Amino acid sequence: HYTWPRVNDGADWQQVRKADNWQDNGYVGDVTSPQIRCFQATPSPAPSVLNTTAGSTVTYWANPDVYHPGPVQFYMARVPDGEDINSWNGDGAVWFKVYEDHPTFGAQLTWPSTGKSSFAVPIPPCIKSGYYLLRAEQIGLHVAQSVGGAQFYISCAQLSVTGGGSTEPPNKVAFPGAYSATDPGILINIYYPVPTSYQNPGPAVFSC
Ligand SMILES: *[C@@H]1O[C@H](CO)[C@@H](O)[C@H](O)[C@H]1NC(C)=O
Ligand SMILES: [Zn+2]
Repeated sequence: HYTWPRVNDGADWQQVRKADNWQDNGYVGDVTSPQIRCFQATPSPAPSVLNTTAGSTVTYWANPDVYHPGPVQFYMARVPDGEDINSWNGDGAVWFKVYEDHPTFGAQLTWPSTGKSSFAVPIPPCIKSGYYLLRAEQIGLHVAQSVGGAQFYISCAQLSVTGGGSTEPPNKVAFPGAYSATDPGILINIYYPVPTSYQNPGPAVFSC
């Protein structure tokens, strides 16, 4: 139970759209629901935007700290030049993955997110300049052996990216749409038998 309330030096929900779990630190359990995107049953803009440049790093904060076993992943979606980031919600297949972590294999799985509050998110240096939505995600798999058991902790930040390139991320996906309740990385028993491989749900990470 944790939220993803801030980016860089900003305050709670300042550049981050207020997630529906800002009070209860709850999670999203239905990969077909509207909340799977930005944890908002009804889209609502964040009061501010975070300025950053392509090639730099954005720090996404979890509160208190990620403690359920599972992967952390980040996605981005570009706002069209003719739209306003305060009212563009990222409908359709416009999201591309920019980061994902992998567990370490042994008698039991260890995750590189466990106990961390600060996460370094790399903004591809080649993507086109413009406003973007940055989706933070952590999937808790401690009771994911049954359909609908995985627990999604999400939020979306509003960014202004300058100095980019002209490379367009291929195979973009939608939320909902990118995940299936039976994906091997979502419906899984991480305890027995201990997995020796792990397939992160969603598309491949985009790299320049
Ligand atoms: C962020 O960039 C915008 C331009 O889109 C600018 O208006 C704003 O002042 C910048 N924020 C600051 C002061 O860092
Ligand atoms: Zn929890």
